[PDB]
Amino acid sequence: KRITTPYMTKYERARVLGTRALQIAMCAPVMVELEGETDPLLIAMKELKARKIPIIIRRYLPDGSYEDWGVDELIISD
Amino acid sequence: WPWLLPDGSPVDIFAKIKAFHLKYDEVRLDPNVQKWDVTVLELSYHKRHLDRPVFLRFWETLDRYMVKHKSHLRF
Amino acid sequence: QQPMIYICGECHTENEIKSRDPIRCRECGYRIMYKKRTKRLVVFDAR
Amino acid sequence: MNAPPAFESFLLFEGEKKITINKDTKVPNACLFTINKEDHTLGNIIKSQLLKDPQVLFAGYKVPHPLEHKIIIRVQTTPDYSPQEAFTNAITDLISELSLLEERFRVAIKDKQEG
Amino acid sequence: PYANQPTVRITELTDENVKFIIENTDLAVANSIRRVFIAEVPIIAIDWVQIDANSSVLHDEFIAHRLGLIPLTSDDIVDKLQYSRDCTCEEFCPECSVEFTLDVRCNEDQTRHVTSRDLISNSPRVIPVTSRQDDILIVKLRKGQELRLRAYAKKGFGKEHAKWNPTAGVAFEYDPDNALRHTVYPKPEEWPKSEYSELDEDESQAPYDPNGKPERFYYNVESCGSLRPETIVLSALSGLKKKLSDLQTQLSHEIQSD
Amino acid sequence: MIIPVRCFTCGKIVGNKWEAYLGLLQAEYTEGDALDALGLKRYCCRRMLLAHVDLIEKLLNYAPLE
Ligand SMILES: [Zn+2]
Ligand SMILES: [Zn+2]
Ligand SMILES: [Zn+2]
Repeated sequence: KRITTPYMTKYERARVLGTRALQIAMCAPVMVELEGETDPLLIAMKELKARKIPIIIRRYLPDGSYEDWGVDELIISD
Repeated sequence: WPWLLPDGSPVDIFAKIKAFHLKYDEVRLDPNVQKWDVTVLELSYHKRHLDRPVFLRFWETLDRYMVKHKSHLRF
Repeated sequence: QQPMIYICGECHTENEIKSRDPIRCRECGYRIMYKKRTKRLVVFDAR
Repeated sequence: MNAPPAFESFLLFEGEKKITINKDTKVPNACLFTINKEDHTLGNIIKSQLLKDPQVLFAGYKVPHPLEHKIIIRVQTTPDYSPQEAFTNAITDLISELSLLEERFRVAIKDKQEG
Repeated sequence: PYANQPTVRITELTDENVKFIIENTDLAVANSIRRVFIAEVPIIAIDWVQIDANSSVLHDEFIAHRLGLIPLTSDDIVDKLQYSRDCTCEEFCPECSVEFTLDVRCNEDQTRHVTSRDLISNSPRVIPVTSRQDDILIVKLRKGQELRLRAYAKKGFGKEHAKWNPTAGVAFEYDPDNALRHTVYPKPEEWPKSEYSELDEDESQAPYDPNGKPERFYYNVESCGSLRPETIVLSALSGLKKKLSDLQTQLSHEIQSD
Repeated sequence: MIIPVRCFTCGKIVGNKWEAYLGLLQAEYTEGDALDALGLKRYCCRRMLLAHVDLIEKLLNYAPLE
């Protein structure tokens, strides 16, 4: 029973690619077949597009509550 | 497949014939298809309404090909 | 093994000035002196 | 401090191919010839000679970046004649044109002096 | 499809310039031949200067630069010398260079003009243009100033440095009358007639010719004195012919190199 | 400072013409006839001798640091 917007804000997408790229650079397992690119940013992007990034966004509301949204649950903009 | 060149090259199909390839808009195009003579169709992950014009473009291109080059074939 | 030759100012005459020596010309006592051109290799492209 | 030495417009480095051919993907019978260490002196003559070929559908060239020592000539000919031979021939006979010019100029010169 | 049949007709030939007309050739070929006259025509020019001693009012690099720009008589040695970078010898040798020496000191009361007559040369065929009129002033020296330097002249071409450019001015021109309208005049009658205009003084520009290519390319190649002005043109043609022979070689190899 | 060796625009040698030009001007030649005498036809070359200022003659007034 979540009320925030079901779309991924440009900031959420940015910080997700930033953090997930850094995790890939630290060789956390990648969720999707590398065709052979090696720039962690390109892999993180490929994950996102395949909706396999293992991150949930904890969106704080002004009152103090929060709603966890799987990256696979909400809609990507670009 | 016939027309497959004995060396394993499929070009006798794709270079003489108007090919199609269905992919998501976002997915980086397949390197074989991009080298091959094949028409890319871009589909949205969430905007179902944009599907109809894409398939219309398919029937449009197919009809162009059938009428110009294979109109003698029977429909 | 050079005594460190300098060129006077108003005189233009080579004087040997060692370290711990006051810069004074051997003649006329002018205090301005210039070092003589280097002996190192000088090569230019002429470009 | 960052001035490139003037030789870089014509001297070949380690690994540089004088010419590199790549097939063009968007259409049949079309290649991209990439000359390294060359400029418009070679690009305009080859482009123009390619256009005299009645079997050449498209012929032209660009310098991808003027400070990059690389040029791209693009050729596309009828399906019954590969771009490779289009290039080859247009140079095969362009060399002849320049030799023919050399021979004709040499005789015109010897004919002008005391003649 | 095959090669067109070019022609030539020299109208004026002096020891300073050549005026010639080329027919039956492409617009690109005529301009590329011009470009070769400027950039890709080898000549001998000073490219290495060891300044032993310089006390003149001109600085060491100033002197070097000026020496670099002096035209040398490059008519037979340039086609025989090997490019210095291509030459196998360490330092310099006769196979890749012409040594020059200039040791000068002013002792006389009057100022000494250090012209190119002071540039002694190790070869009799390569010298500053002084064969047969004043000389290029390199420096002016006072009493007690000197300039002693060694120099080597290398085979180079105008694409690397302007010093190796054999031409003073190349006057390339085609279609004197505006028959192809390649240039559109706001007021055609304000424009003086070209030197080659086959046009009476009544009409301004030739009537428009819809179907017509550029031919009859008029040239005026003026030499700087390094190369005879007709030898500049021959040197262009041999150099371009080599460029195409070598490019076809590299191309043919790249075709087989699959 | 000193007459340039070559015309900056085209490349014609003009370094051997400053003394000649001075001699022509020592005669009553107008600088335009002087330039025609020296064979400078293009305005780019004429600009070299018309605009040149010979400062090396001033720099030579100083005694050298021999
Ligand atoms: Zn003194
Ligand atoms: Zn050598
Ligand atoms: Zn000029």
